[PDB]
Amino acid sequence: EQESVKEFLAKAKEEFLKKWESPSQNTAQLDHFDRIKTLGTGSFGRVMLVKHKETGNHYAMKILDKQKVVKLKQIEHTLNEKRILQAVNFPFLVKLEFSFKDNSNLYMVMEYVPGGEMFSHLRRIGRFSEPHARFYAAQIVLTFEYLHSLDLIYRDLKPENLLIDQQGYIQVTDFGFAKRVKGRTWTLCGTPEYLAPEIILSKGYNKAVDWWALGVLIYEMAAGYPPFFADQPIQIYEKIVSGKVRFPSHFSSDLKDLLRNLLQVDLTKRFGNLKNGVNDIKNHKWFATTDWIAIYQRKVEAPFIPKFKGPGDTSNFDDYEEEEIRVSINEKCGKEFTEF
Repeated sequence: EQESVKEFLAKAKEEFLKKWESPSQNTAQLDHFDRIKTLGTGSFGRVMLVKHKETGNHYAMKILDKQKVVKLKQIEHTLNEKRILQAVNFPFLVKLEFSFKDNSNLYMVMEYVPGGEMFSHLRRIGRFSEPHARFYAAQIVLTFEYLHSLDLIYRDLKPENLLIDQQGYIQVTDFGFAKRVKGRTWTLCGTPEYLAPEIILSKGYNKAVDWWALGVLIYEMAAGYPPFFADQPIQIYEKIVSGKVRFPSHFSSDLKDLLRNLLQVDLTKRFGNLKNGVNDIKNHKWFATTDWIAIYQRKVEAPFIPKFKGPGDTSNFDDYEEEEIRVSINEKCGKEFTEF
């Protein structure tokens, strides 16, 4: 690697480790914000558009119910998510602006990206052209180069987690499964269509699972559907482990070749996990047109800019039942979340 890249990553790791070792805590409180709209909901939390009452700035506030986190055995994951997010700094990672907790919930207040999820845009457009898919893929390659150099595995790559910003660039959101790992880790987590074979087979796995997921993402962006799908998870998993994938005839030869090397079932042969690391991907002919520095510097004109009216526009998000943000009179699960 050019010494310029080595020195960049050395400084990135220094800055990450300082924040990792002394995390920020308790940097706002709930009544500093007005609630605007629910942007998404899950089994133990929700994301809400909020507005800071003094500055007027909009944010996306992720709210996690401590009791449901415990019940659903996500304590370590939630602590991972916040400790990682408060420590990272990269152009294609969403910025955590505040965090805090109260008697009932954990809160992560992030920059609000009004353009919405890539998944919605992909399903609306149908499929992305190879140049368009390549523009997004390059950002993920650089983001994983950064995260992996910090010993971080992301473990939830999929278009739903990739927000499209006001310049048409990606912001990765949702670090709920991200983890600092030296060597191997074992947790079953992810999304079925995106799981690498070694996760399905219950092995000790490493950052190679993120490169597998990049193959899935590039395939889904360029085809409009993922490479392994079926009605039931077990049928998806059978396809993943089989070592067979079929490509649409419209895929270029270079795209097919890259994908065979990312969707390589043998992790010891998978691009991104070889002696040359990320450079086997960056130097592949499918990326021959990519100016890696210009992507990092956000100098490339994007394939499209989402349509939105301003920083508070929610048109690119869908509609959910608006439920209370209840805070108990009594502290719940204090011990489990002391470090948050």
